[PDB]
Amino acid sequence: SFELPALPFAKDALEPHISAETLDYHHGKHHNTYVVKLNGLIPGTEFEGKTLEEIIKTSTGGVFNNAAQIWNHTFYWNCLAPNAGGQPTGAVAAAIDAAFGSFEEFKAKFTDSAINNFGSSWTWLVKNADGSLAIVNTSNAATPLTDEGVTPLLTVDLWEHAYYIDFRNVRPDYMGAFWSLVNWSFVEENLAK
Amino acid sequence: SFELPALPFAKDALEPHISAETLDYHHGKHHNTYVVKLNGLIPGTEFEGKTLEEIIKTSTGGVFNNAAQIWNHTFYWNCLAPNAGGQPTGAVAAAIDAAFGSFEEFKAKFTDSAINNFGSSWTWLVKNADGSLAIVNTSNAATPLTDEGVTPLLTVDLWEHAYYIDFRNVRPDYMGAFWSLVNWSFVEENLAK
Ligand SMILES: [Fe+3]
Ligand SMILES: [Fe+3]
Repeated sequence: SFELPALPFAKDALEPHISAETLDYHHGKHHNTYVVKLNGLIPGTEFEGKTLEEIIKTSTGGVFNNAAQIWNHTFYWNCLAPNAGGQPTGAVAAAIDAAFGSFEEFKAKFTDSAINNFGSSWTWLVKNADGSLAIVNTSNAATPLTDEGVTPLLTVDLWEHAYYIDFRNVRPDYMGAFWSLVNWSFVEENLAK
Repeated sequence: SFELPALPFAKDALEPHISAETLDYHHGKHHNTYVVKLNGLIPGTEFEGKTLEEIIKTSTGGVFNNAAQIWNHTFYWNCLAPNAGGQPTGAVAAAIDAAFGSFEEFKAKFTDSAINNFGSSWTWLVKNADGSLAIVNTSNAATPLTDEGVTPLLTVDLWEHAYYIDFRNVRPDYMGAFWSLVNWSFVEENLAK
């Protein structure tokens, strides 16, 4: 009843930054497993007939883990794009200057927060209830979607499966790829939410 | 200042179950990186001069994360060996029969606990203060070393870096490799610590 949504780009569209092989595993195997695990947990529970987001916000344990990781991944994929990356323009550029001083400064901060996020984890740029920007790290399947008022804008997956095939142990090389792939269109869309 | 502990077997000793390449990264890079980071944190702190085990038992945050991972990996390599695996004999066998019913039952319980240990994590067989055996899961850098009177006997590393090169996303396949490599000699030594 939940689907694995198709990626928003072709399997070789992120080359030479993230390989077709990484997509095959990361979307086709990991992301898919969470959909299959969730679909099998919810029959005959209070989460039958709930939306994905409703489940994430009202569950704990295995249901939460699978449901949250489905959302986290689809959001991640939408943060990546061919012919993207580089510097933000528009409303996002100005938000980032207001909050962090410059793109370059925001970039160094986000990057440090990610490289140092311990274990399986996610680093986020979020919009707070009050409207200010923030960089937050979450562990495992946790997500700022469950913090009331907070709007995820951008994320990087730092689980090792996200980069091990292409970058082995080197997160700084993976972050170099991330920045080459950032879909500022999507971040801009989220800013208006 | 700590050093990277030497691997207890040659780089190709665990083939075809765990590759030399995996050992090159997991030992050469990851385990070493924990050493490098610990050494950088401890100068001019109360941890300077302390044994690794004292640091683990008395620290938190980054000092803990790195020190505990050093010990965790050292222990993990000692749990693997060429020409080992299969069924335990003698004292370990009898101890496992009494606590779990049979080796087969303990193996199923330990594999199930491992497969389902969410995120970066470790699965352990431990000896409690009163002499009884138990299976215990820990997340990230945590270790039964910090529970007083508890002696680790056997572990499997379930961080993705440990298996991603050889097994990608499939932990049950890695567990098959684990059981083929368990150094029961080392488990027996641990039963007397
Ligand atoms: Fe992922
Ligand atoms: Fe490891």
